Amino acid sequence: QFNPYGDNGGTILGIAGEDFAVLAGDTRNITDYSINSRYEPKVFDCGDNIVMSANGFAADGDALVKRFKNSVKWYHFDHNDKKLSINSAARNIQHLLYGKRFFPYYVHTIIAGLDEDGKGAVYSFDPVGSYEREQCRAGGAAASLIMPFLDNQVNFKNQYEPGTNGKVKKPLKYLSVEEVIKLVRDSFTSATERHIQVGDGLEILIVTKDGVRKEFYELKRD
Amino acid sequence: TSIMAVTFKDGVILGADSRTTTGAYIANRVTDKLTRVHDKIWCCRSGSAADTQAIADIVQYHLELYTSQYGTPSTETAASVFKELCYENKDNLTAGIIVAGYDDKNKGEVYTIPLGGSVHKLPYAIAGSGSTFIYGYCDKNFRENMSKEETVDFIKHSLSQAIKWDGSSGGVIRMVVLTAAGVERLIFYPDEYEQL
Amino acid sequence: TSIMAVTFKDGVILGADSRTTTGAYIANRVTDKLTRVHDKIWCCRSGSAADTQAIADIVQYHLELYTSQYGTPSTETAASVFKELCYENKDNLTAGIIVAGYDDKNKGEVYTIPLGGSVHKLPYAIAGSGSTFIYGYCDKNFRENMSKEETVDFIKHSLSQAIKWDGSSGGVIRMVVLTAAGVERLIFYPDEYEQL
Amino acid sequence: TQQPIVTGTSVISMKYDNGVIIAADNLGSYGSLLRFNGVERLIPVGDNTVVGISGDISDMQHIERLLKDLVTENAYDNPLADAEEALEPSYIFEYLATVMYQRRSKMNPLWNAIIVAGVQSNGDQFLRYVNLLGVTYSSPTLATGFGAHMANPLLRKVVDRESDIPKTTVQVAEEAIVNAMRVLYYRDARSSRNFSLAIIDKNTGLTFKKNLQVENMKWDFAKD
Amino acid sequence: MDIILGIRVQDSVILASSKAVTRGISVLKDSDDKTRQLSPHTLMSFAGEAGDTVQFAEYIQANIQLYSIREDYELSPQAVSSFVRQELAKSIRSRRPYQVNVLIGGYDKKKNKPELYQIDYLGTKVELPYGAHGYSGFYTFSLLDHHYRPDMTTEEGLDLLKLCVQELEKRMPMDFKGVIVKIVDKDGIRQVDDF
Amino acid sequence: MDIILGIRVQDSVILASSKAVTRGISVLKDSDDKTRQLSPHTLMSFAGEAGDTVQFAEYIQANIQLYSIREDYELSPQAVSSFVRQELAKSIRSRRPYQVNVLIGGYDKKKNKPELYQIDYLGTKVELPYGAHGYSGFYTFSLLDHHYRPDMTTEEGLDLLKLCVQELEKRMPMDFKGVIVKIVDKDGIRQVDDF
Amino acid sequence: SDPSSINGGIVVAMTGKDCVAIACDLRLGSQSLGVSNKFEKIFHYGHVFLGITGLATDVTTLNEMFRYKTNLYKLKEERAIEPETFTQLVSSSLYERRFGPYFVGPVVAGINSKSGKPFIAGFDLIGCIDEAKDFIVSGTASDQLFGMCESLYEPNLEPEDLFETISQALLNAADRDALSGWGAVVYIIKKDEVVKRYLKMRQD
Amino acid sequence: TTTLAFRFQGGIIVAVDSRATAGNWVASQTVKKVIEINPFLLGTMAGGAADCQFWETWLGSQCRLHELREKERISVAAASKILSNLVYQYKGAGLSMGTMICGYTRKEGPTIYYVDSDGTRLKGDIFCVGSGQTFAYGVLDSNYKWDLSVEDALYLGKRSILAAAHRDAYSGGSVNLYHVTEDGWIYHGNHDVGELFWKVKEEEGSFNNVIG
Amino acid sequence: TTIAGVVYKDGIVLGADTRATEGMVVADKNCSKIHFISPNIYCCGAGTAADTDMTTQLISSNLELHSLSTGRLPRVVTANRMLKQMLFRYQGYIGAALVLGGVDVTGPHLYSIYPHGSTDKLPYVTMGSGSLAAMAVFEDKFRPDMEEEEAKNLVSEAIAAGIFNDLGSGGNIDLCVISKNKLDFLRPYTVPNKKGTRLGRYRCEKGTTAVLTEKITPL
Ligand SMILES: *[C@@H](CS(C)(=O)=O)[C@H](Cc1ccc(CN)cc1)NC(=O)[C@@H](NC(=O)[C@H](CC(C)C)NC(=O)[C@@H](Cc1ccccc1)N=[N+]=[N-])[C@@H](C)O
Ligand SMILES: *[C@@H](CS(C)(=O)=O)[C@H](Cc1ccc(CN)cc1)NC(=O)[C@@H](NC(=O)[C@H](CC(C)C)NC(=O)[C@@H](Cc1ccccc1)N=[N+]=[N-])[C@@H](C)O
Ligand SMILES: [Mg+2]
Ligand SMILES: [Mg+2]
Ligand SMILES: [Mg+2]
Ligand SMILES: [Mg+2]
Repeated sequence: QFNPYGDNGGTILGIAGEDFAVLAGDTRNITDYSINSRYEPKVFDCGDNIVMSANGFAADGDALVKRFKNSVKWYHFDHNDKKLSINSAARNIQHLLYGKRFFPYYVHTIIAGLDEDGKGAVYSFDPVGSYEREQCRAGGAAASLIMPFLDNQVNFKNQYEPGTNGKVKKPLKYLSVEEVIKLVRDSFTSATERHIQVGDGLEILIVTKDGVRKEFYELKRD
Repeated sequence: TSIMAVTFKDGVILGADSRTTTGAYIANRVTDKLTRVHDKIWCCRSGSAADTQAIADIVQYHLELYTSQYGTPSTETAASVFKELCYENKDNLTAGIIVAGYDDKNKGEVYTIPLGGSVHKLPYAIAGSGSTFIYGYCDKNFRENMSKEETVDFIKHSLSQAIKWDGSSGGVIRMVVLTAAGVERLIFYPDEYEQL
Repeated sequence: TSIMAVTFKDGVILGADSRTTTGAYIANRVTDKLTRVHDKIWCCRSGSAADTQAIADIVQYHLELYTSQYGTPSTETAASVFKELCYENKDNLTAGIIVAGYDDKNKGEVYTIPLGGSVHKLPYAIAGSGSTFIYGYCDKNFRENMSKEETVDFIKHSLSQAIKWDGSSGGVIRMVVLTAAGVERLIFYPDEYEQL
Repeated sequence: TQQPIVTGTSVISMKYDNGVIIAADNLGSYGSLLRFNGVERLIPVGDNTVVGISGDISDMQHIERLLKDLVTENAYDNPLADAEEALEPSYIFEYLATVMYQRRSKMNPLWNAIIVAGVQSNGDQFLRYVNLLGVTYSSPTLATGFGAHMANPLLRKVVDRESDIPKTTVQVAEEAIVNAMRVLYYRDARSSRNFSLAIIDKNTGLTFKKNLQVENMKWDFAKD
Repeated sequence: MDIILGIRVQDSVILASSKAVTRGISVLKDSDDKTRQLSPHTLMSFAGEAGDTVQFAEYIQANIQLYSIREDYELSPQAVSSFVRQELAKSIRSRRPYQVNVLIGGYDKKKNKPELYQIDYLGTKVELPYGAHGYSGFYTFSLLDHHYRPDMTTEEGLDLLKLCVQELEKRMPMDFKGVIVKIVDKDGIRQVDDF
Repeated sequence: MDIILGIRVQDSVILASSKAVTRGISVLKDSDDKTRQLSPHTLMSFAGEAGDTVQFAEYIQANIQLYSIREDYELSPQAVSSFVRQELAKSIRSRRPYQVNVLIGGYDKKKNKPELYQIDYLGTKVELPYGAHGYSGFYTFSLLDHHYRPDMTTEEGLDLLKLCVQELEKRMPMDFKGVIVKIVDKDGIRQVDDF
Repeated sequence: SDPSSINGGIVVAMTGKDCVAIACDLRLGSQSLGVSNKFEKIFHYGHVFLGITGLATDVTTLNEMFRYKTNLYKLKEERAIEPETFTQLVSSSLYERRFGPYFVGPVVAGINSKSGKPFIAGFDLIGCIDEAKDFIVSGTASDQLFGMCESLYEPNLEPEDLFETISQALLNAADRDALSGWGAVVYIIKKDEVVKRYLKMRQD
Repeated sequence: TTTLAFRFQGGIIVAVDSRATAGNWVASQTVKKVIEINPFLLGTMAGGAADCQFWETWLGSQCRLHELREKERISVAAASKILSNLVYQYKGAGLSMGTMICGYTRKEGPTIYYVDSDGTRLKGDIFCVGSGQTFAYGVLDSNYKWDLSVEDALYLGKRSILAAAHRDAYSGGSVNLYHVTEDGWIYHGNHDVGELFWKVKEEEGSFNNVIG
Repeated sequence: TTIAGVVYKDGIVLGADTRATEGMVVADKNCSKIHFISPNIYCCGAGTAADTDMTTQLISSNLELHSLSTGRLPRVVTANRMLKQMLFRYQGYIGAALVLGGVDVTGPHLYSIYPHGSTDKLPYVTMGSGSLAAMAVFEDKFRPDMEEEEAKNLVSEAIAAGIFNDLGSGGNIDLCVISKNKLDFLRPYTVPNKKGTRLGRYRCEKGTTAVLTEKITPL
């Protein structure tokens, strides 16, 4: 019997700062125990200061990203070159995904950018288009390895102030872009060490009011 | 079934056994598996009898209509029509067809169309359940540009062995010779070929 | 796998390819499928490698113990021990074994034991996945009381064809000659046999 | 839904300083039966692209016709068909990739793995993979089916990352490909000795080599 | 839905229908009326697959109410039942059949007779003195075989129905949360509010 | 068998266990006591597959009664529960496992403490302030989470148990025909005959 | 259906400077239903500690079995069993049920009384030994624990530094698993004192 | 998931948890299981996350078109039936949807309709839907009466979700509260179970099965 | 897992990676896969790890008793037979896939043993998920009668191929060189990947975790 789905591995990570957002992903593409590519970009600049990644089955991921990029193009044509806001992009993606409700896009989709007040935004989708705005979201193979660490280090979960002994929570202080990038890199270093599908390279796209910047880092290749 | 088509100096010869089985019962022992789609374009049929008969009738129709409009079709054209049917309806068909024909320009040509619907032009071709047993023999004994008598003997010996070992094959060995001279039908009975 | 044993004037010769596959991966390309159960009683192995190795080891043991007590066993006796194991454990085995041996009284003898566990004494025997492709060739080309050089060429040509067509077969053609003179091992590489 | 019947095995390829090399054996297997020994599985498109195809041969032949038809169609009302508006590797690939994913999405796939190798207008090396699922990826070395497991490890020792491509000459790259084809012939049960190789260079153009053979074969250790 | 009973006496038809609506492990409601008034003198109770039951009942109701307006006339219970049977008999060979069983209790104003029709999801119609769907009949029919008489009053019909419900409450495993009872006679349809 | 509850209060353990025995479509009995006295101050309720339940309970009862005679001594509830768990843990890897879940409510005369053990058919033992088997817990545990206190009297335990049974009677689909309640304290085992 | 995730729960163990730590959650459930919040998964036989996750009946059975075996060991050897020796005993005992195994994920932790060397180990359900210096994880949130441990852990931590590391690894992993939590216990083990601490965590 | 909604003297209370799972993987604990359809209409979400979020958002669009077309607020009875008639069209395709449509209008007063993916549409005074419904039902059913104040009703709803958050493995995170009255709905906060549990335990003296 | 062995001029070189996985997760990055059978015979292990471990230990134990009774070093054929006959008896249910290498009175011998009880006697072998990657290196570069440091490099190169190209394989490269004059157990032979360096310190400060109660007991 023909199976229309496959698993290309990969792991992605979105983090929303106060006036910025990052969307990172490893650059390894795999099937089963084989490496297809050590550098196959997975996180994409879609225009209008929106970055997107559709991790899982790479064909469905490519198809969805392509369709959303085209949705941005036609939004410009149909609405007098208006900027597609991140919230509007998110709702548009829900409909793209739900449109294939009974033959889904086998992917975990994450987008990142800035909301209309200039603050950092990350949105996270299931394969059939249920979505929500989130501060923090890892997706794909090693998401279970990364998210608990982000609960602890970003949101200061289960952390309290020394001396009070469980009475006063550690306050939720804002993280800089340099601080967030350290967490991303170390999350991927940890995921690389413990998950076989994670490695080769890490590519991070950083969204600010000034635009979309890229950074690349080597990851362990075995 | 044991079928083959072999090019030679003066053209091409098609050969086939005559057994059709329903399980272990021989439903027809005098089957004619060499079927005519045009004057000098014939085919050897293997697989579902219903399917190969249905296909061969459709091809005959297409080539008749081709001839009405554009004159005599090439053997390649006939093979392409067979292919188109077999490939596009691969999910609903079980047909392994060898196509053989004589042009004056191209001389003898043999095209084999296995289960997938792929086409393969070859100097000779073997097919059907009994063909497995004669790959070794046919590869060792085939030469190009054989005479008519050599090619009749090559096919006779080959199918004799295919028949000997394959239970699904048997009966008479029919042949159809395609040359500039015309179309000749040959038949060879068990008492002749079994003693080879 | 392509294996065979052929009786001739001075005794018997066993022949085999050297390929062992796990699906499409060639796990071992230099496999020795001709295994010794006694001085001048050998066997060609086909089927499950684990099963045929386990059987051959047990047979070697039985014939060693036979020899301790009753002197050199006949080739028939060896075939009977192989049979007894294969037949009584037919539900748990996948073994197709040819047994070949040289007595001075009986000269060369070949016994084939297919999947069922039946025994068949023959002038020559072919077996393994590649054997299907050479039934035609072997039947046409085998004669009784061939010379050593003729029998080596008959096996070499036969397995060459078996290898050519069967993907499960390949690598070197090993042979083992069994005569009054002794036991001779032969090997034939691709560059030699492919150009035949 | 179908099943592949007559099949082709590994297609292997790599980038080097000035272009790309691609290779594939000349066999059409019918299960375990090594049925057809004269099958060409590298199909050139213009003078700047070679499409190497593995998997179902009937579906390959269909794709061959789609590409032949694409050349015809591009020439229509196109005075620059042999110049600025000739077919690019990236165009030919994207077309095939669209087709492959469309067909999987109708549950009726073309049962193949394809590598499109070529050189672009601006001299850039193009090498990208697509399969029956519509999955696509690029890498300095690419190989389908069996070759992914045995060829890629050998070819990656020559070009391990992007920065090794300018350091690799056409002689080193061709040696590596021909060496990898030998290794595949020893170890792939559904391969053949006879193969075809195609170099697409930005200076010397398309060189298509037929009737190559695996040679220098180590069997001597078998006798022991 | 679970238990739906019906009994035709001298001058009326009485339909008893359980109040429980259970999905899985939880009883979601204990006051569910498993009936629709098709016309002033025709009542249809129903039981079967979730969703389908109400969708079918309301669909039939709408069609009979449309007929009533168009012709300024009430269809006979016989006619309404034959319409309903045809809808179910059409349904059974559909892509997705209505899994709904019904009882149609009606008073024919022309003949001055009560009438009870039992129709299953296949479109198997029968006119009966008393009827049930599902497992209810296995217990109740033997009681009704014993005690029923065609000349019974409406109060005797209700007493006989209490005896049916008590037997169901004793011997059935599922708690169906009692029954809503409705009487269909010459004066129309009314609900017995204490049972 | 269906609902078996247990609650350990200040000075006693209370076991409530349903009366219904249902095979298929019919309620065969409405007065079934799903319990055995293992020793004077140890009671075991049980529920699970037909036959296995009683066979297991009676087998355990026989073994504890044998121990009692041999040593002229009552085993602690802790010891009886550990024996029972081992029997079930042995059972689960058998040719045919006992499909039986139990609650062991006992009063430890040495420690002067009530003790409640919940053990499933796999041999999964836990000591609890209150316990249940099967679907009962899904409804009842939230009530007991809310209302339970460790220092409750036996009468307060019974009131809290009434509230559990009322909630089960409201929201469960099966009619379990009420519960037999038994109290295990320093003076032994007695049955609350009005509940 | 899957025996290893009916009851749920987790165990983690770490090494530090002249110390080891082992910790577990307190949950026992029947899949979605929470049953007990007092089901401890760490046991001890002398100075060797054993955590066991998995099917709870087997957790209990194996605890009882290793108590049995280590008691006889001590009577015969005239000394308490050491972590290295016990690890081999666990491996043997699990593998003797190779084709009908206990559905468990054991974790050994302790300090060798003679050498003073901190020791931890883990096993699969049929007794293959994971013999790692850094940390051992087990249970339904093992993936979560692997991620927490790999980023939080560093070698040669002092006892109360190590406590904060293992506790945060457990707590944050458990809160990402439906079948883990409902309380937690941490043992800090030194050559001649053991500190057992119960942790305050969210009760959902 | 645990969602509840009940009717009382001073309106409707609606309470939900905030957890989303993919098996045993807690995917999120800051999820919105209530949709605000208009100032007078609420929808609760249980079952499939997408199927609820999508079709209940769509419901809100259909409710808007009604009030544009008809110059009148859509009845709860009509809004609930748009959704029930929709899901019924998709019946057998595998939609997973357990929902409550809660609102007020002058015509019907305060009203709650239960609608689910297999076609059932039910009016009622109390509903609990989700994997933790039974746990919520237990606490809610045993402390309920029409009598209740708005302060007590809000708390009971908060408490009944806490109950289920505790016992149900797939429920938890936080409690989102809503009060619906004649003047519309009013949000009554997001209450993290992390802190709420220990507060409720201390102040109420309940949850004695727990160590703390 | 990537395990391999070659026969060189003076003896046997065995090789193995060090990654132990549980599905997609790496449980141990430096585990030992080269097992001791006897002083002159070692065994690389792939497949089901517990089966691999316990099968080698049992045959090692039985060979030790055999060797004490006979008073002479055990042979590779007897190790091979004992493994083979056991694995065959269990019909593949013991998922042990071994590369067995050692040096006898009769010289150096190398075997591959499969779970079902088949064995091949070879000059070079590879097993595990990285066997194809490793076998490519051997088909490319193997020749008979290699010198020691050459054979070491070829096996190391073959394991490396597995490490990088196979996801199941990783960590360090272990070798075991066996000849008549010595046994060299090289662990690790190579460290082809550095451990990833972390940029931040995420360890919490004392008193950060919320404790309910504490108990101290001395020993
Ligand atoms: C609880 C309902 S329960 C446990 O079934 O009683 C929640 C309710 C809920 C309501 C609204 C929203 C709004 N966003 C969220 C949650 N339901 C769930 O938790 C369901 N979970 C899902 O639908 C999850 C959601 C993701 C975001 C974790 N997704 C999946 O289960 C599958 C979907 C899928 C679709 C196609 C192919 C593969 C998978 N996902 N993944 N990955 C409930 C079903 O658990
Ligand atoms: C690589 C083998 S492979 C898949 O052929 O590449 C390694 C070889 C190996 C050999 C020895 C040792 C240590 N002595 C380690 C590794 N094999 C594995 O890694 C296997 N992994 C396991 O067996 C793991 C071991 C745990 C300790 C990490 N166990 C499991 O994966 C299963 C055990 C299990 C195995 C078979 C049947 C049922 C269960 N888990 N649990 N729990 C290889 C199987 O991945
Ligand atoms: Mg990795
Ligand atoms: Mg071959
Ligand atoms: Mg949790
Ligand atoms: Mg919970």
